[PDB]
Amino acid sequence: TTEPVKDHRRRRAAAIISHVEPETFEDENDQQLLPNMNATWVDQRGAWIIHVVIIILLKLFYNLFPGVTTEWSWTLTNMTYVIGSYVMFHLIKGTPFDFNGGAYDNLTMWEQIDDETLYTPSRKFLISVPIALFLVSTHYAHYDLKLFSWNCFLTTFGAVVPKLPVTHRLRISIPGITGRAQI
Amino acid sequence: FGYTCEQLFETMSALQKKSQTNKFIEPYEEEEKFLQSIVDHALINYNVLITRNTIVLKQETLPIVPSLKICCNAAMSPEELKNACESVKQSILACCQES
Amino acid sequence: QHKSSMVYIPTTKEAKRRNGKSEGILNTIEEVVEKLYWTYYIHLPFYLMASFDSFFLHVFFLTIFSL
Amino acid sequence: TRVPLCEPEELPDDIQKENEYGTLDSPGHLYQVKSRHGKPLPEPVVDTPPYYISLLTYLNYLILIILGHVHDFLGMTFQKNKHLDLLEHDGLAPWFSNFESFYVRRIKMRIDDCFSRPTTGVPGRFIRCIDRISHNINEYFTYSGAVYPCMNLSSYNYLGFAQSKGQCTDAALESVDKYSIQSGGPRAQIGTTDLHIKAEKLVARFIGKEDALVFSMGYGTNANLFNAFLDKKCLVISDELNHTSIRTGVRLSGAAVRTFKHGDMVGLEKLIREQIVLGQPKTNRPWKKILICAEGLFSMEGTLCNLPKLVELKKKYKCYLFIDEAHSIGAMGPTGRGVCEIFGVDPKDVDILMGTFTKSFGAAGGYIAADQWIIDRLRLDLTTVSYSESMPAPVLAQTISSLQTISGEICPGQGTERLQRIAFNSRYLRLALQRLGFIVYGVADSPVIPLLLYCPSKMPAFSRMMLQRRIAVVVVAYPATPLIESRVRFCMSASLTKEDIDYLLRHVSEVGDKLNLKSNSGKSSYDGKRQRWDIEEVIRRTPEDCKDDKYFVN
Ligand SMILES: C[C@@H]1CC[C@@]2(OC1)O[C@H]1C[C@H]3[C@@H]4CC=C5C[C@@H](OCCC(CO[C@H]6O[C@H](CO)[C@@H](O[C@H]7O[C@H](CO)[C@@H](O)[C@H](O)[C@H]7O)[C@H](O)[C@H]6O)CO[C@H]6O[C@H](CO)[C@@H](O[C@H]7O[C@H](CO)[C@@H](O)[C@H](O)[C@H]7O)[C@H](O)[C@H]6O)CC[C@]5(C)[C@H]4CC[C@]3(C)[C@H]1[C@@H]2C
Ligand SMILES: CCCCCCCCCCCCCCCCCCCCCCCCCC(=O)N[C@@H](CO)[C@H](O)[C@H](O)CCCCCCCCCCCCCC
Repeated sequence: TTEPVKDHRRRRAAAIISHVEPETFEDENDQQLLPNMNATWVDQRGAWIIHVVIIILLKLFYNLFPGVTTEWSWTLTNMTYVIGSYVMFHLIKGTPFDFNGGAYDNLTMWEQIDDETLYTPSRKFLISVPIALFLVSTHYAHYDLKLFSWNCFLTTFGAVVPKLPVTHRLRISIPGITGRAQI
Repeated sequence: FGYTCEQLFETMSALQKKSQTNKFIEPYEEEEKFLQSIVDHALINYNVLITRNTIVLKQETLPIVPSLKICCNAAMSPEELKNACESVKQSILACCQES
Repeated sequence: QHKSSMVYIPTTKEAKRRNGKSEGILNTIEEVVEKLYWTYYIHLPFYLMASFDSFFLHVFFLTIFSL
Repeated sequence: TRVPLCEPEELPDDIQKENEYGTLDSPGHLYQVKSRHGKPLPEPVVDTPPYYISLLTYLNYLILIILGHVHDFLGMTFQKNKHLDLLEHDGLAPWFSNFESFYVRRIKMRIDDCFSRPTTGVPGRFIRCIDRISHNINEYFTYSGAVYPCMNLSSYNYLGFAQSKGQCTDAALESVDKYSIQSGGPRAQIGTTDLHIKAEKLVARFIGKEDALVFSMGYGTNANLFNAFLDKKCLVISDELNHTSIRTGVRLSGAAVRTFKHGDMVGLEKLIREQIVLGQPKTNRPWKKILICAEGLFSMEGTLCNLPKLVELKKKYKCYLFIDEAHSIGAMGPTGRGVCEIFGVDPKDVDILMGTFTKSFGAAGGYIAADQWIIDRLRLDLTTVSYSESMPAPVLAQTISSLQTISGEICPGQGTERLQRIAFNSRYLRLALQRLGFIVYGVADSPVIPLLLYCPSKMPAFSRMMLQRRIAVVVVAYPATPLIESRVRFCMSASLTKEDIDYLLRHVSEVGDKLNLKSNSGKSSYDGKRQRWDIEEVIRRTPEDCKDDKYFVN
């Protein structure tokens, strides 16, 4: 076939388990030219207490309705926080603002945090907060293992599992359940 | 001059890929000097001014060779244009001769 | 000085003091209401929203207070 | 449904002259700046607001982001016929997808009335604006053909050279009469005249270099300058707050890019050392050259760069220096030479100096100055010179007239009065605003005075309320700025007088009291005490005390 002079073609995965290919020289220059704005706001002033305030308000609003049960209210607020965090961090790929070319079209925000540097204080805080919430919820009131097992399973697999370094730069594509991911 | 367009294109592409600071080619310079010689000869003898195509070779990516150009506008008269055409033809014929 | 073609808009205090609108008995309540309304309205997003959503959020806050 | 064409107004000469340029009141309202002689530049200090403001900002942005996606999803899923722009008709993709235009449609659209405003006439100290009415939600406008004057604090005329009656206008008209408005072509075959060389030599002498070049556009100058001498094997070290034109030029050049934090020199030195040691990627061979790009004065912050430290570093580590100064070539300095005059640095230390005429001289274009053996090579290696159109005659005449006026040749004592007036106005406004209780940025002399508004919904209220008072201002926000910090940028000019500033101070004080915009701490006053002065006392005491160079923290 005819070969292009300059080729920038997106390639998709071809296996159940796969990893994203490391970037090139031109892509590295494009990312280094302009600071990223999706990952800068996490380290700024007043960006840590906000999660605590959100948790406090979610507890109060879910407890406000008379018909709710304390175990049910805490499970529902866990639902809200875990789903919101998963949607914001791990679900959406890309940048709302336009960068040069495709740029950060393949990585998520959690991967973009602090220029892919691991073991940063913000990451430690973001991984420690859900754990503290889980232990506080468990110790606060009476519980039965029935919903407890599923709640801890969701806490582990929706908040803890994605944060491990083993899952960094990792993509899973089921042949039919999940669409193919660009590598 | 003993050179062809394809050889010049290959030389320029290789030099650009190799990232050499110094990019100098002799036959291109000789051809440009020759064309400027036609321009000057046409200017000194007769009050007619023409120009050649001014390009930067080290920035181009596609094949291109030096050339010459003549422009015209809507305020001229046919007789002067015909006289200028005859003059430039005579200049080109005189310069290209003596082979 | 020299005159120009500019039309100067008087400030609120000057207009109020030249209008005789200020009345001690029946203006402090109005000023308090104005302050309470503006402080509530400015620091929270109602001003970049749509009418339906703004009304919905007003009803949400009103119900939260009423409960 | 269409912008009407406004008939010019017929007025006597004196009224129009007063509208364009204002006469001085008292000779005590002037200030002459003094050189620094090279004493060190201290690290800047920034004030901060309380926590609850930031918390409210975070909640506001979170709610806006959630609701935007809710509306987008519902509308795209159900009402397809309404949104035909974002769907493929017949095997053709749309011009743009929904995702990249999210910020423009969802949050910016509600504020489109405060961004683009048509005007007419010469922009002086009073600008005439066209009246318009909004329909739907800023989708289209209807115009009634009515005009009204406003005070302008948003136009780039620092020295007030934008006039319709003056020596520069006479020179422009004479040039139009002598030279036609048309040019020949690229400045390598036809299109060069004696005026071009005269402007070349005049600019070269004014700056202090040996030779120069003049171009018709500044953005094109920056976008085409870099590829002439840079290559894939070189390295470019630049700040994080540079202009877009430099970024485009570096992208076209193809070299490697490393960036350092704003105002940090320890990090810069560490980066230079590491980059020298490591070398090229994947081969670890030495770089061919290293270049440092910076800006003379930053418009978004109103702060200066520490030139002596850069010169010392480039001398010690054998590097090259490139300085971009378009906001500081005519408005700053004891005599207006630029950033090289206040610090006392010899002009020969910097390699390449660039600037534009748009901001201060009232004409469009740009230039570049360097040594003779560099300009001789560049006149051949540049692509702007041999491929693009040339600069017209009236613009050259206006630029020459402005430069000869500032230099003190054509008129004896007109430029110095302008410099003193602009300096005094900037100092007075900054000191009065800080004594009121607001938050400002700057270095006590920059013409840019950014006042900070933090809540997302306060900028449109401030803009509309200032418009109702017949004052024109410009407000910027995300992503052009950090998420938390929004601001309004004041551009002070020499044409404004002191009474205009008093009028502005009264109105802004009232509006800030209404909107709760003044929140100051003890880090902004020299005595360490938070200050809330009453307005008349400020007006009485500030203009005398603004001259002493001790009342300013930075
Ligand atoms: C009280 C009640 C409770 C319940 C409730 O209400 C309140 O709670 C409410 C709370 C709601 C959630 C809140 C927040 C979100 C996140 C949002 O996040 C989307 C952001 C993504 C895009 O999504 C938008 O755009 C999509 C475009 O396809 C729309 O999809 C189709 O929409 C229609 C069919 O559905 C049809 O028009 C079409 O079939 C098609 O347009 C979608 O609808 C729309 O949202 C951004 O990511 C992508 O960006 C690119 C897309 O441009 C992808 O392609 C790229 O791929 C390569 C990169 O790899 C590049 O190189 C290629 O160039 C390039 O092609 C890229 O792969 C991928 O990363 C998705 C929705 C969700 C979960 C909401 C759901 C509804 C609720 C549950 C409400 C609920 C009602
Ligand atoms: C019967 C009851 C059953 C209960 C069932 C419970 C269901 C739970 C439903 C959950 C609904 C909420 C899920 C998603 C809502 C939020 C998702 C937003 C993601 C939209 C796209 C994100 C793009 C990021 C780019 C961007 O603009 N970034 C940033 C700027 O550059 C961004 O604009 C700012 O920084 C603001 C974000 C900071 C605010 C703090 C959030 C942290 C805590 C998250 C908890 C969420 C709780 C929701 C109430």
